[PDB]
Amino acid sequence: PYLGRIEIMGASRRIERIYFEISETNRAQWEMPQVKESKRQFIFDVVNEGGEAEKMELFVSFCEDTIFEMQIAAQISEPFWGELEVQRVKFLNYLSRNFYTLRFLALFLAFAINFILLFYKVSDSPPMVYYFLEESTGYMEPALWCLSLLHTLVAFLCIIGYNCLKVPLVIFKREKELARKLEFDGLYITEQPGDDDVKGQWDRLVLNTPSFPSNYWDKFVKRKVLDKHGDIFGRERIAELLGMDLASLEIDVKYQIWKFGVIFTDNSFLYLGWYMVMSLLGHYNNFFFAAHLLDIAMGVKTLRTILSSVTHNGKQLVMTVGLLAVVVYLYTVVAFNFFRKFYNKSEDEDEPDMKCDDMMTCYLFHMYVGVRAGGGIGDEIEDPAGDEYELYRVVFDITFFFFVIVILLAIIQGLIIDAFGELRDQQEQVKEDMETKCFICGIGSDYFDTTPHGFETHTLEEHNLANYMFFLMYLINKDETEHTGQESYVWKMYQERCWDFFPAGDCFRKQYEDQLS
Amino acid sequence: DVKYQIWKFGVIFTDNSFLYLGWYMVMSLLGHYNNFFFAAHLLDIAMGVKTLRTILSSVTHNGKQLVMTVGLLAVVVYLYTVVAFNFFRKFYNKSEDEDEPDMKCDDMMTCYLFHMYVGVRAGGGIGDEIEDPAGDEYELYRVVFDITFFFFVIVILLAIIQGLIIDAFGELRDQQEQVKEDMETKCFICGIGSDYFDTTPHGFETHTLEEHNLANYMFFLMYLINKDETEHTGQESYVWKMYQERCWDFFPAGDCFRKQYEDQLS
Ligand SMILES: Nc1ncnc2c1ncn2[C@@H]1O[C@@H]2COP(=O)(O)O[C@H]2[C@H]1O
Ligand SMILES: Nc1ncnc2c1ncn2[C@@H]1O[C@@H]2COP(=O)(O)O[C@H]2[C@H]1O
Ligand SMILES: [Zn+2]
Ligand SMILES: [Zn+2]
Repeated sequence: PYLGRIEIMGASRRIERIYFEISETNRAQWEMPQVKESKRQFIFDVVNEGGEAEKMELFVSFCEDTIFEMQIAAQISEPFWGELEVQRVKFLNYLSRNFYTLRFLALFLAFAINFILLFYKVSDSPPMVYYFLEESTGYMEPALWCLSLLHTLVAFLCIIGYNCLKVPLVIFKREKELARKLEFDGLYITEQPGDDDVKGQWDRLVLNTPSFPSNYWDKFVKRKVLDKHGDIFGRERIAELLGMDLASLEIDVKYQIWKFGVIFTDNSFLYLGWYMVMSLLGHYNNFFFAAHLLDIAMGVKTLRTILSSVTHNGKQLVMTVGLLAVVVYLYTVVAFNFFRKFYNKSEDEDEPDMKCDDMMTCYLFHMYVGVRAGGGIGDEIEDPAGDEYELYRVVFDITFFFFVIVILLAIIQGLIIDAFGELRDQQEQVKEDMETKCFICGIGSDYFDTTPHGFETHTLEEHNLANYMFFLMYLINKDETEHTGQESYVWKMYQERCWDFFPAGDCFRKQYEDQLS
Repeated sequence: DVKYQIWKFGVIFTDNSFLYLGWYMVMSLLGHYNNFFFAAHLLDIAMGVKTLRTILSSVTHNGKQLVMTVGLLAVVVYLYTVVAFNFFRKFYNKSEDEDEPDMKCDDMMTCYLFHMYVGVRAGGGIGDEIEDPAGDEYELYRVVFDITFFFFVIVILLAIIQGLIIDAFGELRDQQEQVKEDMETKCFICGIGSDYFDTTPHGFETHTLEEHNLANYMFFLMYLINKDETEHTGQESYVWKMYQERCWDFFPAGDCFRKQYEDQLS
């Protein structure tokens, strides 16, 4: 129940077993549904695009992110400057806790506003054209104003809740990759990334700051960088680069600018800002609130899955639209040269409306009308019967209908259907890989199924990835001195980021087969 | 036992098949009021015919996604309606007579109804059903409007529905094939693969017809149930008590007679 159990390859080059105590708060936070969702997404992503060389690195990074998320959740968990500060922290924690409820409230308010907008009417006469609500009850007119104000307020609170809930994870991440690239790869000491890496060029503003890591746990990254690289690349120059006084060892507007520049490049933060912008524009023109109905795609998981079929082959869809444009252009260049007389779109005999006397006009006519026509341009241009170019015209029309109407639209249909099939196959492959192999050691279930429920026992008690995450958290919370021998071994080996204590291809059973038998 | 009878009747009235038969009876009674109520019984072909059930399983497998994509269609058409009601109101005159206009987009509700009803059923979208935009200042905006409507609504979303149905067909076929393959390649009781039993000729067939027959296990359970407690032999009484405690460890998991006595059978 409270007892954790992990297996590592120890200093003796043998698989061992480590027992430790798991906190109930940590267990509850791990079983929390959003953490479970993050774990499922991580598993799916690594199984799709991951290799054994980087699998453990990605796993440890995911564990670190999860631990920081647990810290944030515990921080925001609910239990004249002083009263102002306590009220402010209470309010900010409330918004962080209720971010998702506020998002759903914004969606509901958008639906309510647009349902009210279904009652607008335009008239020349006042209630120049005026827009007004025509409904019997008379409550929709003030309800719309109240709901628009409430929706703007909810969007603002959603931005604040995001800033207080999900920005810290982004900052912690970016700080941790910057620290790792600086102290392992020497990205700025030796590599000096060019102007192409906009992230690397922007990250220069934080290296010399008083607190380069503020969300990242490793607060000794500057010391580590100094020790590792200064002795070879100039101790004084390294200290100048990192903005640390060497003499201070014996005895933040710039960082705020860096953090804000990082936040303003966040996709989710930018989406929430656009949501706020259209909420503000709704008070200028209420119909701008219709742009918030696009939030259903962002919100609903089923809608996201359905639209993933469209976006999976989005590049091929754009390419086939361009191919359609080119093919229709070729039909237009043939028409403008040989079939100009058939493009009269005027019933009146007095004034012609030739739609193919101009190349631009003929191309526009073709793209607009012949692609939306069921049988192609032959429905929309003059009948070719009783003419010298009749067979040429029927070949033209039939090839247009085949290549454009049938073949290219079939290509689009098949792209969408193949996207459906490919996504389904990806999900099935991830599920099969998880069912038939162990995440940590990669040993198949055929070996563990020698005993009844052997694979279940192995993946629930011996090599539980949740157990490994719990062990990492336990090491982090534990003090350095209190470490046992195995704990200190794995702690130092993790601080060096060597993922060889994770048992690769070996397990306790595969080691002591004879002695367990 | 009136209370038990009430409980049983409340259980029966929540049975799906019993409720379906009750509805069948209700429409049969309503047929004598209006004979055309007997047409509601033609829906019974879906309930009855296995082929029809299999065919409609393709529609119902992705039913949630079909409902969601219909809702997405409604939202997208609403967005096209909010654009039309603001910028293209003059093109929605559906009256041939010049004297009396029939503007279909002077009301937001009317324009949304027009869009959903007509532009989704039109082959090329709303551009077939509204006024031609040629010779107008908003001509390029109107052609972009019409072409995006035809692409996103007529092509993309109907393609999504088509693909949902086709993928349901494929997924159901794959499920049937996977079940058949699992039964062919593994034993139901012990889970040992056919590759091990195929050491001897027809070894897997012998194992699944004589050694670990699930029908045989069911027959043994029935035989124990019919047999009296006293008449049980030692093994019969052991398995009987262990079943009464509902411990399913007497079912051989991962082991068989051959895998046990390989040397002594050889
Ligand atoms: N190291 C692992 N830890 C947990 N689950 C694993 C591991 N390796 C494979 N799995 C499988 O992944 C499944 C995810 O959760 P389940 O409870 O379905 O059971 C799990 C196992 O079948
Ligand atoms: N324990 C089992 N009992 C019966 N059939 C099994 C068992 N395990 C696997 N099978 C397979 O399932 C098939 C169902 O009926 P068949 O006569 O086709 O042959 C059977 C075997 O191939
Ligand atoms: Zn394992
Ligand atoms: Zn068997």
